[PDB]
Amino acid sequence: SLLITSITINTSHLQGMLGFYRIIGFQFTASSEVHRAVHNGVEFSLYSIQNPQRSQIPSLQLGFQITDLEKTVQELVKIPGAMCILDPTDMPGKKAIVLDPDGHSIELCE
Amino acid sequence: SLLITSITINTSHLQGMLGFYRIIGFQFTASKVSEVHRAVHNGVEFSLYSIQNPQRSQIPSLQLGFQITDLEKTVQELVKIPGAMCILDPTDMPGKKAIVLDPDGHSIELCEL
Repeated sequence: SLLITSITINTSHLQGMLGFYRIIGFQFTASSEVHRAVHNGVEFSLYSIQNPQRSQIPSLQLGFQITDLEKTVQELVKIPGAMCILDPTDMPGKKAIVLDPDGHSIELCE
Repeated sequence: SLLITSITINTSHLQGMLGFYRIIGFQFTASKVSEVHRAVHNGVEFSLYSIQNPQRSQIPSLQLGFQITDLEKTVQELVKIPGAMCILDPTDMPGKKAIVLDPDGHSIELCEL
């Protein structure tokens, strides 16, 4: 009786976020300037908005399970605005935390 | 090779957000030992963390979308949660649809099929 059907993020860094989430594994289709990827029945969309002129650290955190954690992290830090906060570490499950261009803490697991 | 495994929202309205997302359909378990509540639905873990009032409240960048049963009845219950308000009333579309605001100010889209 419940389905999560869409996650939407309004971003002033569309190109950086597109680059970021392509590396994670999303395949976006272009149609605000809007790009939509659909993965496992969930629609992940990115909307272009203007610089809010008071930049806040976001309340949203996301978690993904991926293959090639170390190789993915290497590619993600090549995206402008993105930085690794927790390096790939063996945990109880290899884990890394990386920041997207909007400042979301993205947790990655292999 | 890709799974979305968790959505986490850090909120200063924990009680209102818990009330809101229970009505949507999430079953939250509090931790045994931030104040944190976690629900897990279809392989995705939806967590709510209690944080303090940021003192400069921003309209959030996140919008969520859900498919539910009893759209009109759900919306009726959601506007009974403090801070929540309906911005688009239940409307027949190409698929009955409504948009409601959560206590944090996220625009939540709701559909019935």
